Amino acid sequence: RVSSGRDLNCVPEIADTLGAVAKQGFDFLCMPVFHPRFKREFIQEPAKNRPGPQTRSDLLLSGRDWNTLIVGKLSPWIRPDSKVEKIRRNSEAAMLQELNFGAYLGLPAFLLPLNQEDNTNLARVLTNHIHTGHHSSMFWMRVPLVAPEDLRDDIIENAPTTHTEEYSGEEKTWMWWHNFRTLCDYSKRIAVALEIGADLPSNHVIDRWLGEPIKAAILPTSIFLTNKKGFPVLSKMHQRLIFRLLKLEVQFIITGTNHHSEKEFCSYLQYLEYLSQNRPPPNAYELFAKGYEDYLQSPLQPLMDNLESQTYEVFEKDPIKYSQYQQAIYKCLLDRVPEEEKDTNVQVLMVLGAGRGPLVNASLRAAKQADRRIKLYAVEKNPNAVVTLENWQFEEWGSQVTVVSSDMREWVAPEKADIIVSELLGSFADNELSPECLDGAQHFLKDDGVSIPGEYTSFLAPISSSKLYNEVRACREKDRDPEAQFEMPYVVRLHNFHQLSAPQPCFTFSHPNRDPMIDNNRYCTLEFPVEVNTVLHGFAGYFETVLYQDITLSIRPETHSPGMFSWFPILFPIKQPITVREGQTICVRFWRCSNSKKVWYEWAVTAPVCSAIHNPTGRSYTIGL
Amino acid sequence: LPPNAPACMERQLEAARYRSDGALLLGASSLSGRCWAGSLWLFKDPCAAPNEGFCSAGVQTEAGVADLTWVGERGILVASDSGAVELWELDENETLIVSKFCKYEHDDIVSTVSVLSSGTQAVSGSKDICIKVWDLAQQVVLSSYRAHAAQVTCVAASPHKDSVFLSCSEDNRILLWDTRCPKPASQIGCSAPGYLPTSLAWHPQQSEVFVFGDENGTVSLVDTKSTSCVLSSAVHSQCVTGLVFSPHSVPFLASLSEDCSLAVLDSSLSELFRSQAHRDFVRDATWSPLNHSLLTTVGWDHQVVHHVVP
Ligand SMILES: CSC[C@H]1O[C@@H](n2cnc3c(N)ncnc32)[C@H](O)[C@@H]1O
Repeated sequence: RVSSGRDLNCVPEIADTLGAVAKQGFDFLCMPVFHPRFKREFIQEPAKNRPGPQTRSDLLLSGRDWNTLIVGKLSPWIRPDSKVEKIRRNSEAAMLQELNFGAYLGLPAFLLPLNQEDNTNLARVLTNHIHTGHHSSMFWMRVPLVAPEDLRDDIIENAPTTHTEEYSGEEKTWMWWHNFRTLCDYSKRIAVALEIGADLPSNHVIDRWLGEPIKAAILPTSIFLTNKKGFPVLSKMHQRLIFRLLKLEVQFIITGTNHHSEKEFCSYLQYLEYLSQNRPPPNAYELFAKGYEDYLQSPLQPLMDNLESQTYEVFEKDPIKYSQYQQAIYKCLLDRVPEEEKDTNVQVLMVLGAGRGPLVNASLRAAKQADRRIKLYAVEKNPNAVVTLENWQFEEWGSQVTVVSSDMREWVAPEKADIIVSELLGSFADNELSPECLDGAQHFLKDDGVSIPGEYTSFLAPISSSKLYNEVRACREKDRDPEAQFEMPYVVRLHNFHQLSAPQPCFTFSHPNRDPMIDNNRYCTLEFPVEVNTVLHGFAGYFETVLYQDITLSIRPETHSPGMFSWFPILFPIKQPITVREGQTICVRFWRCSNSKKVWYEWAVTAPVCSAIHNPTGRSYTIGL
Repeated sequence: LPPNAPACMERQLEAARYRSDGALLLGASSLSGRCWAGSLWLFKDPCAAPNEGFCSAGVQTEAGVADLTWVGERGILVASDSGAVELWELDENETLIVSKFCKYEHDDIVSTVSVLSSGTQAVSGSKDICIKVWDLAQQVVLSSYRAHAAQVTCVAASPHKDSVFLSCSEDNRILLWDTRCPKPASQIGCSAPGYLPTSLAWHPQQSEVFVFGDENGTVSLVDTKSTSCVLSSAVHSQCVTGLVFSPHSVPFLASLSEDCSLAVLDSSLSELFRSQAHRDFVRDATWSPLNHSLLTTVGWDHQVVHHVVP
């Protein structure tokens, strides 16, 4: 259900306090590691020689407790960006001291505020801590949705509050975060503790945070309403934001005193549990896609590589998908053989890339449904899968099915085909080289023959995710180009991201391809109107295919085939994030390129700014032919 | 050692307030070690302080004491680390100190408290950025103001106007409050933004003049009337933590800083006297009602020093 912490700025006894917050049901405690009011002097006599101890003992908890139950807090007097030099020097020294104590204790996380625009020296000091030994602990930057200056009551007669709307001004808190994390060079150890107020901002202000690395949400007791029975509760709007944050699986922190003193603080926590248990339940896909959120994978290349047994197993575990294939073949058989010719007319059905036979079985269930007659060739280049096939045909299919162990481009077919059926599509449609494979096979399709699928189309959409940017960046490897990670696609269950524009079609292929001169190379220019301020990190890819007439398959969200957990989207990264202002257009260029040896994609952003061309001559990424 | 009086007083001396009869209110926190709490002490013999065995009365608080004020002659109003404003009452015999009320209204440390001239009302300031007005008899919050945009450093009630008080914040705002105004707050100070304001004291005679200290050791004299910075002196090498006026006809001004020094200034803000007595932060100063030449300072060095001002 919900992982929740208590935030305190007062800890008389750490043992008792920890006991109390545990009894209330809290998983962890955020607290000061030094007394919040204990300002320390590092430079000036005599306060510099203040006798210790400088704080309480590490002996007061077990190493396990320090490691698991405690998030440290930076002392509030520490101001490294103070304009007073002495305060800056003392604050630099105190910050290191406190961060060094946290690391001494093995704290899993440490809270630091972004409570103003200029945190340059704060970033410099934190970066120095991070580059002083390699460690795991997280820094939670406590940032408000709404800056406190923009939250203040309008009660200053000669300093009225500007109720006039300022789009970019209302997003100023995001820019505080952006600048800090850019200065700290996207450390994976630096995340957001997003602090929520009584007055939520405009949706655009909340949307600014969509693909950002939010580890915690801070809920003050102040923002909770009172139900008839006097229990703390939240406005519907706060509730909808909570449901968004539960999708991001953040940790919730309760801060402030009990303002519902007719009840214990577990009432605040129980309300959250109430909301979590009552969240609109997920979808089977969301259950299928449960462990894979933002997990980067290599796109499968089933041409160049022989897929493993368990890979085919997952392909096969989508009954909806093969119902569609069955339906397309069913429909196609009836169009091709009138009832008068049913018993006289036997169609030659060739499955090209038959794997372990799910399309063979679908083809057979189809022919019985249509009550029409079919001879099957099951062509498969993977000799490992041919074992599965040949056992199937010996035991069950019989001589109706001829297993062909061969590349469909090399195979000399004993006769021409009525219908070729194939499953040769990646998350970007043509990224497994369906076009080249089926082009190679089409000489043995009858002049009036049908390919299932007849057509497929790739789609792209610009996305924001500072999280996925950082995950890609982390895929640097020895013995190659230190930026190759950025010049290759990843299959991924995109989760913590923002789509910046509706998907647009990229590349389309048709089968059979009657072009007198056939060219599978492509160059496509796309213009994505963007209505938000944001940062571009890459392009989500999806596909749609027409099996036959109106029977389609899609992972494009607007037209997604229902139940088809088969296929996560693909991601094309860019090396340098690109600022996009509300109203600006993102222009991207995609090329599909080829040799006799390899096919590859190249891509460049040309608006509002130019990127480098990614993957020139397939130097970082190719698909083997 | 009196009854209900702790065996040991916390090292960090936060506040020192002489009553009319010349008895001494002491506030202390434990700002380090296993236990982070506080104590309230009464010394009818001030020369005995801080020795606990010669105190008239002492009590332990749940948490540290950020700020303290006498409420009349038997009342002690406390700003706590807990976010509670606490009312403590002296005994009939004044042998013990007993908690009247403890109210958890502030969402963070209560940094500052001042009793309004009414004597039935107080203002608290907190790191939660809020300023609250208290009805002491009914033990409730009349109003809560989120005027400032950062933690509230000081609140000081006007001497004689029950609806008027000053506040200063790390938001760099000095606010003049009149609760009789629908928009109760009014931003005041020198035109140019200066260094952050750390301490406030109204003039005890002139109703529209006050002094403020800054994070840069500068003490400044302001007339609300002119709403312009009449006089400034660079008195300290560090933050000005406290500003206390003598009870004299023409009052002397006691200046205390994290530079661990005490300064006494004339009305022209010129330096008459300076004491390097303390070897840590000087927290408070209180002039004797009995002998107006006498100034008592406390510090985090746990020294109770008694100064003779020329
Ligand atoms: C069922 S997933 C697609 C299948 O097609 C097979 N395949 C891909 N390309 C070819 C080809 N050119 N000839 C024969 N089988 C192929 C793969 O080995 C895989 O089992």
